[PDB]
Amino acid sequence: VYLDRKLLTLEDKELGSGNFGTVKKGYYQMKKVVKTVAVKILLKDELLAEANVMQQLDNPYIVRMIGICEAESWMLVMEMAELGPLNKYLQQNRHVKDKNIIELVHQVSMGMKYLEESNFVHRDLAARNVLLVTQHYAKISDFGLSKALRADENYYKAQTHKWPVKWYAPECINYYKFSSKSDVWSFGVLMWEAFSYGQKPYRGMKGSEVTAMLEKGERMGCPAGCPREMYDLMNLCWTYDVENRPGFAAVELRLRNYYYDVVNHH
Ligand SMILES: Cc1nn2cc1CN(C)CCOCCNC(=O)c1cn(C)c3ccc(cc13)Nc1nccc-2n1
Repeated sequence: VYLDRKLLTLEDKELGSGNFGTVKKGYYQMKKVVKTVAVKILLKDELLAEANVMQQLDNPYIVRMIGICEAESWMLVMEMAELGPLNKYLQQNRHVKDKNIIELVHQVSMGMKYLEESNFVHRDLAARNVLLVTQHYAKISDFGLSKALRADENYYKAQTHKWPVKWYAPECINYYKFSSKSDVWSFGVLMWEAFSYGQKPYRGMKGSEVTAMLEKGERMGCPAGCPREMYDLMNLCWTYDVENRPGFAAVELRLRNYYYDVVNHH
């Protein structure tokens, strides 16, 4: 959990930045090998809560935390996913095949099926928060808004609203209620982003105009080259009523079966 700063070597140039601070590449000295790491460098309570969520998770499709370090700044040290965010990768590699996109979004659904089984809500599931280990291996990152659900409740109730509204289900916006089914809605938006090679969803629209569009029963169109089966799955994730929206066990199964059909056709 608490890492030794003497064993961490940070690179000078950052990989990326945000309002939180920076993400830098580093190296952590192990009992024998060196481990390449991604380090989120800073607020403190939020980073510690994010670290506490990551320490409880154990799944091949979720970013693994090595530990935290309290040195010049507070640091969250994670296993490195070298290829970076999925949205940026697809913007820069617009000839990635449709079968490969299905493979990656199916990996995300497996990580989310595990989070749902673990009763954690992600609350920020978007293509910018998926990282690539390789072109054929995605991991979910960014547990800063994540919550462990109480034993007696199926949702987390936020007290007041900095929210990624274009990824949020109607019950999040209207009742401040976040469940695994709310993450399924975000997963539908993530699928649209991935099949659109990292394009932003609801292009040119304000959050209130997105709410108005969804309330009229309107949904984003089918991205170019996206198979009908995958657009149908996106629309099922965007089921307005939480009760009738599928959970990640059903979503992952649909994706798994379609992925095997495409692997067979190829
Ligand atoms: C919370 C968290 N973890 N993290 C990143 C975040 C932060 N998220 C993504 C939200 C903010 O994104 C904007 C900042 N941009 C980048 O992080 C990255 C940019 N390039 C080119 C990368 C290459 C590898 C990589 C990360 C990045 N690798 C990695 N591997 C493991 C974890 C990690 N990044």
